[PDB]
Amino acid sequence: LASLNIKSMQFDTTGVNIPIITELVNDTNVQFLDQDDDDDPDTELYLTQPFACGTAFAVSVLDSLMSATYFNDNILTLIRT
Amino acid sequence: NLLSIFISTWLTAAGFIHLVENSGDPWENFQNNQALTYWECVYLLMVTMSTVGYGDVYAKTTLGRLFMVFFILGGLAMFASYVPEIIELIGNRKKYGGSYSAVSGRKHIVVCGHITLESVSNFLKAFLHKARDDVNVEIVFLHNISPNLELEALFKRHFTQVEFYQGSVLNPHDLARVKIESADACLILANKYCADPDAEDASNIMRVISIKNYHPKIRIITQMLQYHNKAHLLNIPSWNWKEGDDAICLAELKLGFIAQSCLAQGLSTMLANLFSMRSFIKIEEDTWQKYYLEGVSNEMYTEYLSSAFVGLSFPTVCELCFVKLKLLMISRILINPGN
Amino acid sequence: QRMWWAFLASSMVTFFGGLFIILLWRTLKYLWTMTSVKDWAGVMISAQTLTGRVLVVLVFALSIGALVIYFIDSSNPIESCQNFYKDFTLQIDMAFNVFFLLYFGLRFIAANDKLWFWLEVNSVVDFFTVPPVFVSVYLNRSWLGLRFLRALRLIQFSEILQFLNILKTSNSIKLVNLLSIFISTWLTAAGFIHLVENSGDPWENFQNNQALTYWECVYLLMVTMSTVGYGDVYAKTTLGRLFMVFFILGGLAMFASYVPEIIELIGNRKKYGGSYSAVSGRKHIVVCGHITLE
Ligand SMILES: [Ca+2]
Ligand SMILES: [Ca+2]
Repeated sequence: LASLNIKSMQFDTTGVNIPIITELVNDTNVQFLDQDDDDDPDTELYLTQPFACGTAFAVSVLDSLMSATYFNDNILTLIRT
Repeated sequence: NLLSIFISTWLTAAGFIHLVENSGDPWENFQNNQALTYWECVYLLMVTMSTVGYGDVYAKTTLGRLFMVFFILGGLAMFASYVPEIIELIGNRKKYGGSYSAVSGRKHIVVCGHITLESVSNFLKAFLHKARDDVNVEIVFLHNISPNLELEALFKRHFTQVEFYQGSVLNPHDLARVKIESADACLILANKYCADPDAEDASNIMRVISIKNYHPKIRIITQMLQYHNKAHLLNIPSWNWKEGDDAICLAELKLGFIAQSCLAQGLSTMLANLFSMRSFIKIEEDTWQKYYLEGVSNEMYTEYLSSAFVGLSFPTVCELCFVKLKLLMISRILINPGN
Repeated sequence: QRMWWAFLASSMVTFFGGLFIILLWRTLKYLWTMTSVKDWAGVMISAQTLTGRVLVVLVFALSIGALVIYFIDSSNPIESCQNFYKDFTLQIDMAFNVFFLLYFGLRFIAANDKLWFWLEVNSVVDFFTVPPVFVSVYLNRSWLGLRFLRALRLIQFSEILQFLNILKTSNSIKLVNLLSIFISTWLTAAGFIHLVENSGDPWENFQNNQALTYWECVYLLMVTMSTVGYGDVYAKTTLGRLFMVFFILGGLAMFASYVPEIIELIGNRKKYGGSYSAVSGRKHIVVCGHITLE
């Protein structure tokens, strides 16, 4: 709701260009963040427009980090740096 | 898997019993041979495992009888073990899972939200009213709960207009199924008799958010139980209320009726009778009911003023616009036109 | 000789020709490879209009009459060459089936999608029973055949009880719907088994025919589906045994699928719905409020 509140700002200008990043506990809800996107439930989170534009971020994207750091621990340290 | 395993057991038992019967038991020098065909043995297996036990075809050999006993026991045990899977598999049936067809030259609307028997019944009574002109707009419904039997009977009574579909409003597939894009407007009902009305208001907010996400240019009529929730609803980028995105807030409207009747007694009842489309009924016995029914027969209508009444003469016409037209009417808005 | 070829071929080729004709709406016009009258029929086949309400009652009455005529003919031999104008039975059934034919045509004109309309069980019965009776006078002989399928029309009875105000309890309407379905499937299965057994399988040159009356066959099916299996009567022909096995499977499957209905109907008996009758001279006191055991 607030993201949509920010997108509907009006000062003099419009608030659509304002940078917004939103945490989501459910990756499905990303469809409501933007209106130009083609709402395809089959499409995974990474292919969604808000995620591709760097305006949405869930924690499911960090689930593969377990496998990534199992196959190579060093990369995790890189993130820690 | 269950069908294949049942068929395999059936055929294997039929073959084994056919082999046993067509070759008599060795204890009597193979003198118990019975002319039984394989398909007759299949028929015997069916008539002995459905428990029908016709007794027309029987297993005469001792080995045949022994295996018949043991494998009746085993087959009944296996069927009893498979009962839970049969029970759980059958229960999953779909009541009205389908899609809506767009009839050319026909308008239609879709209703979502809190759907119950009483709410739907009241909505149909208010919508499909005989006194109002012929209502030709198809009515489509949608809910996450399968319709009840009496709901299906009611929809059968209104088979011409009303037709149910099953789905979730938040799912774009369901919205595309009932052709949300082609509908004139979408109606969202709210559970006024629900615990914690804030949760219901927020739920309706999500419903309208999803509908606007699918199709920004759709007319939305929704019910809000608070005013701060209405202000929240105003914040949606596509929530343009200028041309018909009306949000009927029951709480503030009802309290306003109460306050207006406080200002002038009996105002709420006259407003409610005016807005409600009531079929006028005339009774003969001389009571106040006759006059009350005559007073509530009046309804509400709107129309844009004509050329003769539009040239800098709105209130002056409003002085005597009524005796010759037998009606009553009230820049931005028309409220008590004066001088 | 026998003449079942005419009736069977008529019915099957009617089905196939209809399926092919309707199926070519997109197959032929694969990217180029009125309504006012049409939906008018839709307001007649439906129950909204007064003529529509009358129509279904006539449908049920004619179906019942046809079933009675089928029983009467089943009391007679399987086939016989007879003049149409002699007896009084060969024309009343024609009236029944031509009324059903015009009802079918009214549905067909109003059919929204004729492809799915062609796969409707009522229409299946209609054009499985009408071509045989049409050709039964083009050859002037009788053939019981699939004339028992009319019994499948008993499933509409409950809907007709929607209009007659005899029954007003929804649960009782569901109960009568279940009873009608059970009776219809029972009678149709009895007709099928009677037809199959009264004339032996063709590959045996009709030499193993078993003399079974229709009511005896009804008793046979009732015994079979109660899982009693007396063995007094049974299917001797190979086709009889095969269909007996198939319909045992089908009947047990349908009964299993109907267990929740039996559960939700039987047991939901209301406690009290009547009114206390006042005994003259004897008073009474009404105790209400917190009514618990203690
Ligand atoms: Ca979207
Ligand atoms: Ca009126």
